[PDB]
Amino acid sequence: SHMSFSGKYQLQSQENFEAFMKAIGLPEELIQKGKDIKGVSEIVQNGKHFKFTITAGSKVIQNEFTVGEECELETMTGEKVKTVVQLEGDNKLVTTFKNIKSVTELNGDIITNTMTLGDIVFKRISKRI
Ligand SMILES: Cc1sc(NC(=O)C2=C(C(=O)O)CCC2)c(-c2nc(C(F)(F)F)no2)c1C1CC1
Repeated sequence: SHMSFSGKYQLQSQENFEAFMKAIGLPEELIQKGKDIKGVSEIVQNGKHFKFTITAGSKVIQNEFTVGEECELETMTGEKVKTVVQLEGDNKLVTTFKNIKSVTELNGDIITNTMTLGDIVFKRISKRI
């Protein structure tokens, strides 16, 4: 699949922000401050190479990787983890770090980011701007 993920996406809605952030051990102060922030996240894709600028609550996280190659991803807790991002199907980026299964799916202008920890499904829905 050679689908382009490039764009700026405005967060529309999210489910289980607080349950997820609590499950990852984010300090309560940051959870309360960040829970209602609906920012813009950016993806810059060049072939297999990706640069993500994610607005997640009160944190901005920058991650860069090439699909299929070992990368070091920065987590919400500030911890850096070694992992690999893969292309799944026609429109998905999939990775697994610190017992989280992450799925980034693009459907036209709608991006769905799903982070599954135990049976908590943290889902973010963003729209291209
Ligand atoms: C708390 C979040 S949120 C999120 N990603 C998103 O929220 C996205 C969008 C949004 O703002 O809705 C649009 C595109 C991705 C990541 C993350 N995912 C990846 C990936 F590479 F796996 F996609 N790398 O970091 C993280 C963890 C700290 C890491």
